[PDB]
Amino acid sequence: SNNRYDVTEWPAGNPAKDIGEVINSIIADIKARQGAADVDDGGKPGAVIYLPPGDYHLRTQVLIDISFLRIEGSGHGFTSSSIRFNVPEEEWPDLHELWPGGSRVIVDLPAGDSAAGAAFLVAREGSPRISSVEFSNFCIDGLHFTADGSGRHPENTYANGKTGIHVASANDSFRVTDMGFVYLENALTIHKADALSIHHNFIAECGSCIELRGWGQASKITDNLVGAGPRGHSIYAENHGGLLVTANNVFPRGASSVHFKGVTRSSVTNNRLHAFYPGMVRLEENSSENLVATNHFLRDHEPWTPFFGVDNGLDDLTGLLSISGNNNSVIGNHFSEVVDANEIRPEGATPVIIRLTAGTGNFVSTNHVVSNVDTQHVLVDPGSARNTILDSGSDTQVVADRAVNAIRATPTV
Amino acid sequence: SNNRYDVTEWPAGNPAKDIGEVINSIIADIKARQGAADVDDGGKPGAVIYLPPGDYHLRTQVLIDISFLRIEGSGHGFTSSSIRFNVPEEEWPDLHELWPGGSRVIVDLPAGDSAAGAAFLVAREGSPRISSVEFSNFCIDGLHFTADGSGRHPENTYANGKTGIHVASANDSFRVTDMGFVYLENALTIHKADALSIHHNFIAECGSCIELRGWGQASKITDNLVGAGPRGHSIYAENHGGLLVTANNVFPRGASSVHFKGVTRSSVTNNRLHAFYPGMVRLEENSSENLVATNHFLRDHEPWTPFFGVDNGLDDLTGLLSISGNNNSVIGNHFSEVVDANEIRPEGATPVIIRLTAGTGNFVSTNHVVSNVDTQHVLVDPGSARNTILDSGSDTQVVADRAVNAIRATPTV
Amino acid sequence: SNNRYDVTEWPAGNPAKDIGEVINSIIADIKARQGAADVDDGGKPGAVIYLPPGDYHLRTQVLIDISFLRIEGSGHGFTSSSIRFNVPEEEWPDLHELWPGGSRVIVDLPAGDSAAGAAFLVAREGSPRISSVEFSNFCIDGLHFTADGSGRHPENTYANGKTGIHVASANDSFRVTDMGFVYLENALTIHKADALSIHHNFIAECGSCIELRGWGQASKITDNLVGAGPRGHSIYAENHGGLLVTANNVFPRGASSVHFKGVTRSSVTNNRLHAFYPGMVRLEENSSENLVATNHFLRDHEPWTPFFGVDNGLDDLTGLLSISGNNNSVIGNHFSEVVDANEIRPEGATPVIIRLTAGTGNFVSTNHVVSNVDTQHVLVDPGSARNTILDSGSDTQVVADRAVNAIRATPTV
Repeated sequence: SNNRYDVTEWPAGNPAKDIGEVINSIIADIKARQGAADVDDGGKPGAVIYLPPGDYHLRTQVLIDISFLRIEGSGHGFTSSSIRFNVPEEEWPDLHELWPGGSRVIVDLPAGDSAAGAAFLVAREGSPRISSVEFSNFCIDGLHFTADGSGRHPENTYANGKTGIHVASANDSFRVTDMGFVYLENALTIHKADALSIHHNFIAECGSCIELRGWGQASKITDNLVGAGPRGHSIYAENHGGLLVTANNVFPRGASSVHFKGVTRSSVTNNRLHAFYPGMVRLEENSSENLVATNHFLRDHEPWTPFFGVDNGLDDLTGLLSISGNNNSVIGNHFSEVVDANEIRPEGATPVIIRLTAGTGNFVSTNHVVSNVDTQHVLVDPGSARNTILDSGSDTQVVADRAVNAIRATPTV
Repeated sequence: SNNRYDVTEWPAGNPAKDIGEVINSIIADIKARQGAADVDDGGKPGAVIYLPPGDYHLRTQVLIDISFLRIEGSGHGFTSSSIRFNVPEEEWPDLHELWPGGSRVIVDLPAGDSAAGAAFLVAREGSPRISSVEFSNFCIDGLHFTADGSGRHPENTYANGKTGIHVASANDSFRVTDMGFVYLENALTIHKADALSIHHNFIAECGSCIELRGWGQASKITDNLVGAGPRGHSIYAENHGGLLVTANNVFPRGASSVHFKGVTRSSVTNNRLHAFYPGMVRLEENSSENLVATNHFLRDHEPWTPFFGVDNGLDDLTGLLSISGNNNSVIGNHFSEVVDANEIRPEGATPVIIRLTAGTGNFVSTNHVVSNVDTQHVLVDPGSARNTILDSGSDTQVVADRAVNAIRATPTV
Repeated sequence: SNNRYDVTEWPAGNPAKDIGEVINSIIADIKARQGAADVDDGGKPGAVIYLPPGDYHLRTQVLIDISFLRIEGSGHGFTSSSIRFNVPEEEWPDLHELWPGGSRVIVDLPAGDSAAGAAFLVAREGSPRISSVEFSNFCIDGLHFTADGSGRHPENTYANGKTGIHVASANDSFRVTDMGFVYLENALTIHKADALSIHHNFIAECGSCIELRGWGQASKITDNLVGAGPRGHSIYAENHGGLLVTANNVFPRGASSVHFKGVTRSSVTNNRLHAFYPGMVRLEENSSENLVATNHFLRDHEPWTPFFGVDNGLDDLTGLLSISGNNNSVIGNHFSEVVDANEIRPEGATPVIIRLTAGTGNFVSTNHVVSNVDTQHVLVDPGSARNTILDSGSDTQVVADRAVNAIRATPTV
């Protein structure tokens, strides 16, 4: 009636047993009360669904097909289930707690069609685009990872077929803020996103964290703490224009930190990025006219012994930043590269920092590499030409055909 | 009594009919209970006014003249009324919804003295400065644009004399966060602002979005999604010092993206800016000692046919970034310029990217322009001198008097 | 029972008299109900404690030793007690208000062991790290500063032995957001912080604002408004790796704006920084491999007469940015330096902007200084060598041994 709901004060269902059913029942009530689209200049204002702190099992997928639905909690509730599951089991009764908390949605769905494994599915076809759905300040917990045939401990596979929030349909002005996501194969997957804001979340110990799929425009991913798994994405986007990725602190152990396919006229600037593997920032498949500026890159070795010898399958010639596209701008970045000579792959290679594999007119200027071994600060493959490379390394450190690229060596000594 | 109010649980008035009267009545109650300024080290702590999701007509301006008032909702509620009003009317009954939603304040005021058309007016004279008023997570909707004599469709004029929030008086530590503003001639106009934060709002389809007027200090405009109209401002400030404009995604179709008059010692950095017209970033009237860094600029052509041939009246010689002032710093920006040779104005002109019209000592370094036609990457008018221009174009691309400016051409080939 | 508490609806104690006792009593209730760590895949989800707007005296320290506790209010409640206490006392009855407001915690504790003076202490030993505690949108007010033997007015000393929030123990995924802190000797002191976010706070008129002590990793300090006192820190961190400090607007009058000791592989970029003293950004004691990029620095003279002739004890040879460490990256910064020749200390010195006191391999490029007098844009002490200094000043403006540093002078005339 006033469009405000509390999942613990809804007469149908029990949010401890199946919060999915409770929230779907609330959505049915909202639709039943908000049937008319144009009464007194309104009629479908949406609603807010509140999750007090608590442990809520979700056994039924929530389907969101209305605009202006806010689902909110009172705690992102993150704790490192990765650490706990790797603590010897005999010690567990002495730990102060074992599980995540906050306003906690435990995803008890089977694997899927990865969409069928999503705790929250936002889907609606026809017009207009579903708009201004808000997810705020709650926890989504996939609980366990499971055996995947790799022979790794089940809890270290980053595999369970669960998604936190999956948006399947064209959307406008969505927000995901202050969330906690933990132990999900995919935290947050949003297709066809316009003017989306993913802001100030904690998205960690998920196989993949943020994936923007299909296409999108004018969106932003800001002020997030992000940590993925070795076969997955930390931040991924495809066929986006005008995307802004800034003020994120991305820590291990994603396959990459930022991965673009067909992303144009976007900006990946002023992020702190830390990886245990090469291929931290990948601009692929005609990723063009992007600004990659004033980021702090750190690549070093996994120190945590349960994941020692786990990697993303990419060798040190890959580059920390790899670009396949035209007319990008790579300006003012810092690269710390820490590798041991005896584990450089392939054997005896000179690791590369910035690699230009294809495209023309890439402008690379004023980048500082600090490395414990010799590196190729910039490697321009013969398939990329007419690039401009300034103050990003000495002549030895910039491997490039001087006949078809403009190179200025950083002054030395 | 506990200083928490809900507009749907206030005995006087009806928030569906006139939420303005309801909120003014609440403000009167707060003042009546909080009369003494110094009882037990306190006495005027303010209050919070909650707007549940719903459609609320405002027929009376809300006057806020107390410090520490928070007005909060549960949904920014944006949908594109611009798209809807341009969809053929016969199809409207098949649309899933027609209007914005969330915690929605429908501004049913007549035009004004633009202040008289504001849904919320913050005004108080005397001392100290009104402080720490907070606007959070609600929607302000001006409902319709109206005929303005231009012969454009009424809904495409961006003209109705309505303002969302107008702050007339000197203020300190104000916040506007998580808001939605739609279909207002002016979304948000704040005069005399100290240490203001305008953060993570969605401010779109308004004639002008953010205007900081009169003067101010130490303020910031961060993480906003902003889109204005062709005669208005996206982000505007005058006589501000120490302003930080960062992490915004500004999309069309403002006259400009960022417009400064007499703004000094401020920073416009790490924004994504997209316009359909020249004059995207304007530093005017002694705008000096500002940093304009690592922004992504895109200028291209309006693709949406209802606005085809609508422009901001400025030609391609204007520049994407135009500077009239001293000692600014323009560093690490990316400029994508997309124009068709046959529509360049004036006929046969070479479009300019960065223009220095007046002032001395401007430092312009390491800027990358990508353009489908030849451009003047930097044009230094004779009225601007003693500038330093580095790695922002070849010699041909930097039009400047070498006798009185320090120029280093980007190395070529 | 639903884990949601309101301090004005708790039967034990009176939050006006001692909110500390009320909140401790709530914490005891949470622990009593949440005793089991593993019941139905949960058991200790934590809770949320709500503070409506009001004036609450705290006479007992709150001890937080549970994970996933959120303490939230409805107003940051800042007003300038500094201005008020310096307004002649006869005029106070004509001021509209005298005190801060919002959801206000008045810290009525004696001085301490500074931890004993903290309104909120977060402490817990053993495993795992206390996690995902959230502080949101309330005000913490230390009420008065006191005589410190300096002979300054008591209210201008920035000394009272009070701390707002003190985190003593190893912590993960903490958040401090939307807070107001005022008139505390230390606003916010967090030891041993992993993946912490201090975001969008107003932390002003405190002796020191933000201190990250002991060690930490992967944390961020973003979008804050910060102003400290002349013997204290605005933003301080020690032994942190992977720290991101961005989008902050730091205004006077801290001893410094950003101070690092033993901080590595971190980023201080895209902040607006204003000081009345030298030594604005200090990288000390092996602060290495940090990016300091696209910041706007302003150093000028204190204009406010109650603090005229108060300073941080550092002379103009200190530098605005001082670096003692290896392999840092200083890129794209703007420095406005405003000093009067007659007050330069020591007499007749040429003030320095960037100083390299020790370490090797620092990369300093494309920095713009604007100064009303001649300055040493970069001073490389003999104890720092093998640095690279590009486009940060003419030859005269870069004081450095050319035999052991790579220098390119900014082109002139």
